[PDB]
Amino acid sequence: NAVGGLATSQIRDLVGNPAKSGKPVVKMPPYLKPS
Amino acid sequence: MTTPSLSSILRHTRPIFKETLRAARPTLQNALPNGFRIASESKDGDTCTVGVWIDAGSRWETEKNNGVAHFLEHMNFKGTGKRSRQDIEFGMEKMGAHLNAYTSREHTCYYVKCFKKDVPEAVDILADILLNSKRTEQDLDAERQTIVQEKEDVEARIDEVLMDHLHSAAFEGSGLGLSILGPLENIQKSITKGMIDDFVKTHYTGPRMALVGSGAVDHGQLCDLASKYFGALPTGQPKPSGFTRFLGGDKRETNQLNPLTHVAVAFQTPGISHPDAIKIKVLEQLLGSYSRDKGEAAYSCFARAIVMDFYDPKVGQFFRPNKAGHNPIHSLNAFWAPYSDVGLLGFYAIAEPGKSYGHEWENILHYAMRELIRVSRNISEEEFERAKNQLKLQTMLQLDGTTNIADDIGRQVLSFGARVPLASFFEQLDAISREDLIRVAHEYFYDKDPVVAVIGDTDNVPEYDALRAVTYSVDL
Amino acid sequence: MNHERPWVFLNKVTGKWGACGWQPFWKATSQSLNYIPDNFIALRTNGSWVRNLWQSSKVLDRGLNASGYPTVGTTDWVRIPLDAPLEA
Amino acid sequence: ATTAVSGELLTKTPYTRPGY
Amino acid sequence: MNDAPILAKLGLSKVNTYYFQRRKHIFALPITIPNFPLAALGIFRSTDMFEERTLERYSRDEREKTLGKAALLLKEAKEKGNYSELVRLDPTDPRHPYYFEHPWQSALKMDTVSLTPYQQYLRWHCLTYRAMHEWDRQGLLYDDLMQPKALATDPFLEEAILRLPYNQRVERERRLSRAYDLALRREYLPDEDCIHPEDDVAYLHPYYHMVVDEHREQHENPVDVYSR
Repeated sequence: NAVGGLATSQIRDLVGNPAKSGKPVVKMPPYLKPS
Repeated sequence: MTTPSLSSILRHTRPIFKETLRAARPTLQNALPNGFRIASESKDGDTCTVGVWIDAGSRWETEKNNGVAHFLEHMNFKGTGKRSRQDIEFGMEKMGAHLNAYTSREHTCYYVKCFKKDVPEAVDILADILLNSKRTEQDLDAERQTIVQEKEDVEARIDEVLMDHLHSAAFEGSGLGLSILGPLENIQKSITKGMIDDFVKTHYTGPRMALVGSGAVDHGQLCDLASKYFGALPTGQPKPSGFTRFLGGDKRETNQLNPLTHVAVAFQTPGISHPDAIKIKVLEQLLGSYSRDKGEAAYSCFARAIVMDFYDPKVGQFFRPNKAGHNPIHSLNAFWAPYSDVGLLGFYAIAEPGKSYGHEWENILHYAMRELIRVSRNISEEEFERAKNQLKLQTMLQLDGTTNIADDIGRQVLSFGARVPLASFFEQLDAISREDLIRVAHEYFYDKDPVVAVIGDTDNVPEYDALRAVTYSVDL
Repeated sequence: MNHERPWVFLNKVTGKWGACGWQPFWKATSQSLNYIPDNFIALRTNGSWVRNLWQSSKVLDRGLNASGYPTVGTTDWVRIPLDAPLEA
Repeated sequence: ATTAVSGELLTKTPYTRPGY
Repeated sequence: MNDAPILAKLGLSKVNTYYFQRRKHIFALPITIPNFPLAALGIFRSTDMFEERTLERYSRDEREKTLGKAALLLKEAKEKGNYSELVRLDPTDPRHPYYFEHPWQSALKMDTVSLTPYQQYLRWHCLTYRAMHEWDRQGLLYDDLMQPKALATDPFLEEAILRLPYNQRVERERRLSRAYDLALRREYLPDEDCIHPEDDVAYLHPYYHMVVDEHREQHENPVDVYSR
């Protein structure tokens, strides 16, 4: 598991996967609900 | 500007083209009785690229499993019967290497760069993931969101979206005109383990796979490993041979808030294995490329014709001068996208949208189509020589590094059946006649239906009908 | 003129081979005294394809596993080039 | 399709389009 | 009407103002051409009860209604302290003081016990006359067909469109482009996509009315009699 003394996988899971911020959600007026 | 320009008075010295031809070691090739191919090019060094090239892209999907190829690529890395994902990553890390998977419309490849001492282990891992990988539903359900994020990310690349538009417009009704990742609704709900298993069974066969080695590698060792691991692949049914019809037309996305407009115009050409392949390559290099940093220093009749109208004072007898404020062209590039059946040869122009209801794009496309007609009618010997020399250099520029050499070997093995020696290729490049090039240009450009893709302010880009009326001239 | 170099058709299921190539031809008329025709079937070559065919005949007739060669359309014929002698 | 005063959307009453 | 309970507690009528419409004048002045001469006088009038009737907004009753609803909102804000929220309601919210409803948005679930026979005829007419024009089969709302003109433009209308939120503006434009594409072939949407009358919301009339009032504001508080 440790590659040269480093738990790289663990580090990856803590460093290599930042969260991605997507488009803001638009609140739908009730009269636009019908498809 | 009180400083004189002596360049207008001086006699300048012209450099001439003189090629360098270093003899590379020949590309050895063998084939198991199963049909699986093994290609290798060895060179002195300490590192080697070893990979598997597969001849099954997204070209073989019917909109019911679109994107299944990419799903399979993501699923191969989630663990096999013997190893797990953690074990595969640990093996790669111990080797100090990365395992790269690339998926295109008609090719996929899994390759590893390593030292010559890790070749057997790399081949073992490649065979393990390709053949023995278990693709369960749970993992299939755990990758849907990552693939959705990848879809949303690749949708933000303007060049990729433009080429997807061009292919969707050109090839409608066949998998060659579908996006690699596929519809979002397919990513989230439709693609299933059954579809993935069918795709793998149908398209991962012996005669459609090659093991490529480049760099400090041993061909005999590669052959032994290939027999050990890849000798059991089935001799499945042959690659589908259908008719992919080209549909002239247009795909235009309107986004007036974009800072630049991208316009690609392409024409139908024969496949990559057609004898006209070299002539089409020479045509592509004849149209050339142009970047804004060059200014008026455009080396081709094509780009130059499109650029000098933004430097011309345009003084006339009965009309006021109309000189453009500045050159709006960001870039012009001639491209050829070939496929075993068909091809798309054309140009790709990026320029500012300009004043609303202006004439910039009208002029750009006017002169582009005029130059296409002109080259269809007559080509000069000096520009013919320039195009051939540039094709030589461009072909050589793509072979930088073991990974690039291996990619070239694999693509040529999958397409032509064997790698063409560069000298042999060059032998066919000095035998091209200007008349033959003119005939090829006239066959596919003059009075033909193009396919247009537009992204940006479509308020100023001419519509298809007008563009269809400028592929011919009254004088002829 | 520039056409393909001569090749060898080989049919798998029947297991039968044969050379082939493109033969130019023109309307017959007077000849030229000072000209011995060049290599026209294999253009720009020293005409080694005859030697390669002669050497490879024993290999092909004996039975060759040519599954690593491209096919011709949807038929059972595959093309073997005669650029270099065939040993397999 | 507009919300009530409470803010919840009610169910549309049955409706047959008038005939010719 | 969804607004009716509020109108119930302010001492107003729960019935649409589409009813109660009446003719108060003989001559229609200023005389407008290109009507034919007698028609230019306006003695005999032809109406289909779907006119705009914008000039009837200049009334004390409508202002009293608007200010009653606004006072309700302000009282709630004082009690709770959510002033911001209560002044940023979408005009399609029944609590918005400028809430407007098309006659057919409540014709199917109307009381119908207090209606005169003429008003019952008006209700049936509203439903059937809506059905005749077939803008519900084009995937379109009635307010989508309120469009400005290049010349003699309806000023209020243009402003009424710029006050729309961005998403509602884009949806309006997309619906209009889809209706254009359909009209090329004189095609309609699938029968299951027909617009229910209660879904035919008047999303632009509140903005139209607000603009009309704001434009009349300066007229009634002049700086001087001879002032621009």
